Parts: sequence; structure tokens; C-alpha cells
Amino acid sequence: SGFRKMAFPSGKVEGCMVQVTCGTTTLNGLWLDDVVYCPRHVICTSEDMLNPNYEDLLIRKSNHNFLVQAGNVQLRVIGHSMQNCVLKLKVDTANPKTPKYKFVRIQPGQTFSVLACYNGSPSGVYQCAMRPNFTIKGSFLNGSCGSVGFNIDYDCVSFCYMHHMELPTGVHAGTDLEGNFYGPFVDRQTAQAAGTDTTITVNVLAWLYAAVINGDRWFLNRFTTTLNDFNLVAMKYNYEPLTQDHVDILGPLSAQTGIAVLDMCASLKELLQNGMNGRTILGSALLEDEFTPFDVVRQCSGVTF
Amino acid sequence: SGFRKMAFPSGKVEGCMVQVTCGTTTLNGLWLDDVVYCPRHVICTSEDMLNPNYEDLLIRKSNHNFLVQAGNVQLRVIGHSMQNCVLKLKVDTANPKTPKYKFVRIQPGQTFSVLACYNGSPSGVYQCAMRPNFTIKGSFLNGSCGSVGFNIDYDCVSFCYMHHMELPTGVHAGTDLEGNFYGPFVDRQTAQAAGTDTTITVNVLAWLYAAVINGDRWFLNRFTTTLNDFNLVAMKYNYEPLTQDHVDILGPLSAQTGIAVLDMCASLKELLQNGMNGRTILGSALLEDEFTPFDVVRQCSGVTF
Ligand SMILES: *[C@H](O)[C@H](Cc1cocn1)NC(=O)[C@H](CC(C)C)NC(=O)c1cc2c(OC)cccc2[nH]1
Ligand SMILES: *[C@H](O)[C@H](Cc1cocn1)NC(=O)[C@H](CC(C)C)NC(=O)c1cc2c(OC)cccc2[nH]1
Ligand SMILES: COc1cccc2[nH]c(C(=O)N[C@@H](CC(C)C)C(N)=O)cc12
Ligand code: NA
Repeated sequence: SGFRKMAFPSGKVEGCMVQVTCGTTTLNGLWLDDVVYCPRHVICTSEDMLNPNYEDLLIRKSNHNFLVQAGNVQLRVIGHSMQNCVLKLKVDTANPKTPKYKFVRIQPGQTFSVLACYNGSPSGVYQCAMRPNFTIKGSFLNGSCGSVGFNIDYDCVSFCYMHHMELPTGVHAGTDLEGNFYGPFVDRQTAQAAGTDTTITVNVLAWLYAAVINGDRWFLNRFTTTLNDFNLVAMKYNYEPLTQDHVDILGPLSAQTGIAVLDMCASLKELLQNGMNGRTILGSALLEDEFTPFDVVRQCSGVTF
Repeated sequence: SGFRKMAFPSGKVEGCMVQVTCGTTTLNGLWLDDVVYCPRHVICTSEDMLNPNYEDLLIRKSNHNFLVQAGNVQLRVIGHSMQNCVLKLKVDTANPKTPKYKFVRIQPGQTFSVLACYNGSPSGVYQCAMRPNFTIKGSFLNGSCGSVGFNIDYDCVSFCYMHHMELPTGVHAGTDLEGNFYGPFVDRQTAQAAGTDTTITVNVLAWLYAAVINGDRWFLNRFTTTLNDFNLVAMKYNYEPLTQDHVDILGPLSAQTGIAVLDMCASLKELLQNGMNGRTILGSALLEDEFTPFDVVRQCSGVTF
């Protein structure tokens, strides 16, 4: 029993973190096989920042201009290239701690763990979600760039996020490991803003199922709803639409608990229209949306890696 | 910016987790040098789980009865002894991944990371506070016994908790690594009750300082209170009395933000008496008490390990 915002064990990713320095800029890199991946803005000076021409700046750099340090060991850089907003530094040594890995681009609503790092060393690990507005609500200070987000599937680390920037509202933006930003953001010191965010409905439903699994079920009512009628209410409360695919993804949780998805939707509708009236669910006074259906099954089943 | 419940990187502890089986019972052990530490109830059967004579049971066990598995390798058990509620299995191989470590007994109100494990493998990592009533609010299923809690300081892992039990209320109980329970619990198959809990006032204040550091300032007011007047209010709300030692511990955060502790106390008094009027603090609609002052400083200053 209990239900917590749980991160993945971080050891497999800890063994891949290095420091990358170019000029006066130091940030984190990810060392997998004989390649180190990091944000390309490591090559910028403070002036370059406002309007960098990354292609021109990169032409001016040589392999020796990149100082890559894995703990106390300097790695020798033997090639470099840029892929979208990421630099790839080929080094002459493959990382002996490379886990089985993949690069994936995740969809809004999917969760992952972040290993926040500074100067190539880890500070801590936490779980977060890709928001509908393509930002993440992280904990990152200047210097954290190149920290990564990931999921673990058995023994395979799926890297999905690399950190690049903080937006004015204090939320975070970055890329996949091919260097393509999530959202419309760019890696320059310019005016940018997150769009209005919304609540991840399928995840709220998953967390309500977690509550029922844990015996916290005061909010279950005696009604049902249609997907249409539910979505009309969701729109009014800044919730994402629920699709039939979401309904089917929630099937096993609905069967485990005996509460059909559309019946849970009727209970959620009442929670939105009437509020929680000072009550909590799983210790929370708000409806939580950063657990996916699989996060619930994983945690309530004791899945290991 | 951003403030998250952040666990320590778990790799150093992952390298110490093993599976321990005796009879039909499998749980987790902690392998440090040539000793595996685990809950002693692994030796019991259902016939004696109600009140075991552990001294007699241990005499009747053979080293051969303990199956210890570190990943894909069986470790030969060459001796067994008991210290309070912890069994110590001497093995013929010293763990090459043993970190620098200490065993510590933590105080109520302090925090630690839990690496939840099943069958010697990790499921996830999350932060817990030791409650004033000597329970923790974790996420643990049958099979999680022997999972540990810890802090890291530089390169040194301080182990402080080993999991043994879930109470009827769904909170969790265990021992230090010398096998002494936190609180008035015993390692028997019985329903046990904790004493009444309280809110950790110094931690709530620390988290309000964290909110200010992260720009969430709406709850600040221009008023100050005396320590005595603050305690009269907070005790009605089942908050621990704030002592001058607590005020002193908050000194660094008070100096960083320029807000005296007794000024912040007047903001907390108003939050207690009036609520939040629909607003949130660091994304929460409740006052959070599971961050220590040190936890705030660590996260906001980017301490690494
Ligand atoms: C990289 O270590 C750092 C990550 C960070 C900073 O705070 C939290 N995380 N990223 C930057 O510092 C980043 C570098 C750019 C993309 C070249 N810049 C910003 O995040 C940034 C710039 C900026 C501006 O400039 C006009 C205005 C408001 C916010 C803001 N954030
Ligand atoms: C060990 O893996 C397991 C940990 C656990 C279980 O649920 C969450 N975590 N610990 C136990 O199962 C523990 C074994 C004892 C120490 C021998 N028993 C309990 O936690 C327990 C027993 C019990 C009873 O027994 C009648 C009634 C109500 C609650 C309850 N909890
Ligand atoms: C009638 O129950 C079902 C029907 C169809 C598919 C189902 N899947 C699960 C399923 O995964 N439960 C989890 C356990 C759960 C607490 C998270 C597990 N067994 O690990 C149940 C189920
Ligand atoms: Na005040």
C-alpha cells in the first residue's frame, strides 16, 4: 500500500554522465558507446547567445576545443558533428558502463525520470511528465543543461529528454536525443513563452484507479456518462479530451477495480463540477495528472528493472 | 527554478541489493563487504509468525538454508548471526561495489531516499520523512522487506532504514541497520497501531522558504508574530511546537531570502487560520512538511554527489 511519485532507479544513467567544456561554458553530456551527446549551445559565448549562427560557430571549433571529462579522466575527442540542437562528440573510448539503450521521442502526457546533474555529477532524481504545452515542470538551475530524462523498460534505458532552457514561467524546455525540441522553442536567448497548459485527463483517471486500488474510493458515484458528455465538461475545466484509445488503454485498470472507464469518468465529472470540498485523494488535495496508466500498474504490481 | 521532491541518485545502493530466500520466504538484502543484512523474519514460517523465538529458530537453521543471489550469481553463506531484528549472513565474497558507508539512526522529522526493491531488484526511488510517530508514508508491497532508506553526503552512503512492516492504516515501519525498530513496533504478523502523528513545523517553514526562492510569494504578509503567539496557534492545528533551535536551523534560509523566521511564522499562521483561498504553493494545495531545511538548500544550490 501507499502510492508515491516514484522515479526510476538512476544507476544505469549515472554511469553515462560526463562534463563537457568549450571555452568558458561547462555543461553535462551523455556518454554512450564512443559518442558524447550534449546541447550545442556549449559552443556559444555570452554574446553568441542572443542570435547564434550555430553552423558558423561550429566550423570555427576543432576537436581539441572540446574538453570532455568522465570523473577524473579526460576523454580524447576525435570527431564532432551537430544534429539539430545536439552536438555529437566522437571520443576514442567507448563507455564501459553503457546500458542497453534507445532514443525515443515521447508524446504529451508521458512520464519519465530526470537525473539532474551539474558539472557531470548527479544532484538527484525525480519523476515528471511532458505537459500538453510541451514543457516540463522540473527542478533545474543554470548549469543543468545536458541532464537527461529517461524511462527503463526491463534492462533497456529509453532516453527521451535532454535539458536546454528555462522559460519565463519557471518551466523547462528541451529536446529529444536527436536534438529536436519538444514544442516551438529555440536554443537562443530570445523572447519565448509557454502556451497555456491543460490537465492530462487519461492520467487523472489512472490515478483515480490507483486510489481505488488503495481503498480510497469516496468519490465513486452511481452514474455513468458518454465520452461526448464527459469531454464537454472536460473542456470547461482545461482538461485534455479523452479518446477511445485512452478508454481502451485504461481497460485493465477498469477490470482490476470493477469500475468501467465511463463510470470513472462520471465520478471525475462530479469532482470537476462540485470540487473536492476539502477532501483528499491519496493524500492530495488536487487531482494528480503525472501518473500514466502504466505507471500505476508498475507501482501497484512491484515491477522491477 | 522549480522545486520537486527529489531523491538521491540510487546507483551506489543499487550495487548492494541482493535477494535472500529462506524456506518459502524471499525478500531483499543489503550486501556490504562480506555481509548481507536483511530482516530476521525471513527465517520464520507461518506456524511461528505470531510470536517467534528467533534465538531458537536461528540455532536450528543451517547456512545452506539461505539462498543469496546477487543478480545471476549465488553467494555462498558461511555464517549467520542476529543483531536485534536484523540477520547478518556472512558470505565468502566481498561485494566489489561496496560504497563508502555508515549506519545511522535518524531523528523524527529528517528525510531519506527509499530504494523500493522486490526479489533483490529495484522498482523505484522516492523521498520519505521519518514521521514524529516513527512511521513512514511509503509505497511498499509484500516482498519489499529489506529495502533500505539512505542519505548521501559527498561519496558516503548513510543507511538509516530497513523495511519490515505495513500497518493497517497503510503506513510503514522498520528498523535502523542495527536492527532496532523506529517506534513501538515488533517484527510479528500482527496488526499494530502507531501513536498520534503531528506536523513537522520547521519543515513547513523550510518549504515556504523554498517557495519564496522559487518566486511563489503570494502568501507573504507584512506582519510578524512572537514565538509564543505562533505556537499558541500552531498547536491548535496539531503542529509541533517551534523551538529556538528550529529558528536557528532556519537561519541560513532566512538570511538568503531576507525574511526573518518570525515574519514567515506570521505568514504560516494566516495560512493555517484562513486556508489558501483556492491558490497553491509550489503546486500543492496542502502545506508540505517532508522537506528539511537542508533538503531545500541542497536542491536550490545544486549540490552533487
Ligand atoms: C543550461 O545549463 C541552462 C539550463 C537552465 C537555466 O535555468 C534552468 N535551467 N540553460 C540556459 O541558461 C539557456 C541557454 C540558451 C538556450 C542558449 N537560457 C535560458 O534558459 C533562458 C534565457 C532566457 C531569457 O533570455 C531572453 C529570458 C527569460 C528566460 C530565459 N531563460
Ligand atoms: C515484508 O516483505 C513485508 C513488507 C510489506 C508488506 O506490505 C507492505 N510492505 N512485511 C510483512 O508482510 C510483515 C511481516 C512480519 C514482519 C512478519 N507483516 C506485515 O506488515 C503485516 C502483518 C499484518 C497483520 O497480521 C495479522 C494484520 C494487519 C496488517 C499487517 N501487516
Ligand atoms: C480482472 O483483472 C484484470 C483483467 C484484465 C487485465 C488485467 N490486468 C491486470 C493487472 O495487470 N493487475 C496488476 C495488479 C494491479 C493492482 C495493478 C497485476 N496483475 O500485476 C488485472 C487485470
Ligand atoms: Na509575515
